[PDB]
Amino acid sequence: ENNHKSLLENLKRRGIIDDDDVYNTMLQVDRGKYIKEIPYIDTPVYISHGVTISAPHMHALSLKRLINVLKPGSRAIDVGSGSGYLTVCMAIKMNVLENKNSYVIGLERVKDLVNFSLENIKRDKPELLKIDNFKIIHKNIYQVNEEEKKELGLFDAIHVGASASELPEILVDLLAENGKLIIPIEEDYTQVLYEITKKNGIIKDRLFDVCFVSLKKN
Ligand SMILES: Nc1ncnc2c1ncn2[C@@H]1O[C@H](CSCC[C@H](N)C(=O)O)[C@@H](O)[C@H]1O
Repeated sequence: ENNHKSLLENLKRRGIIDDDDVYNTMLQVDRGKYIKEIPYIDTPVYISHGVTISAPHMHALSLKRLINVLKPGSRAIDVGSGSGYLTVCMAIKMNVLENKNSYVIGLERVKDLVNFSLENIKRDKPELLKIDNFKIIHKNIYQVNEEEKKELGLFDAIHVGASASELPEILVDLLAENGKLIIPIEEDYTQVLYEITKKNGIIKDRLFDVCFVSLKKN
């Protein structure tokens, strides 16, 4: 009897979702269109290539932290887009379909996962792969040179869905004034979810311990 909406209601009861905009966004994006196996259980679910689609509570929590910077008219990047679940959540919240100034990009290092996410989006919201301001790119974030770096511009919201040995400086440079970056960083014996903000040129905010797949440098 498991369904997407009842999943979201379970997260609310558990206080994982405490925001109407987090709820309404996720409600618009059915998890079962993004993973086939046990799509509504609150746990990560294996895809391929050593990677999982994150637990719904991890999507919910990250989306919560970014909720106010995911604004129509703004620019967001999902680093490690994976299943594309969270990337579509960003497209929805920012209304890339109606708002031409909204921009959402997913970067994914693994090509099979690029193709996996693009297939998910075709079946869910095929309108997203007809537009100029939504894309899923096959790319490692650590292989972004000066040229593409300049070309990407600045982002009001940066989500990184994989844990980094340390805070990659590119992500700091990709960040717009007042933008938020959500990222797990290995800090001694844990992965620590950080919220990083820019208020002239960075305030680091240690959130709590998390478990993410690794942000691979090659
Ligand atoms: N250096 C890197 N650059 C871009 N993507 C990376 C990366 N290192 C790991 N990844 C990707 O990061 C993803 C993290 S797991 C997937 C998380 C995703 N938001 C989801 O819920 O589906 C994996 O798909 C992995 O392939």
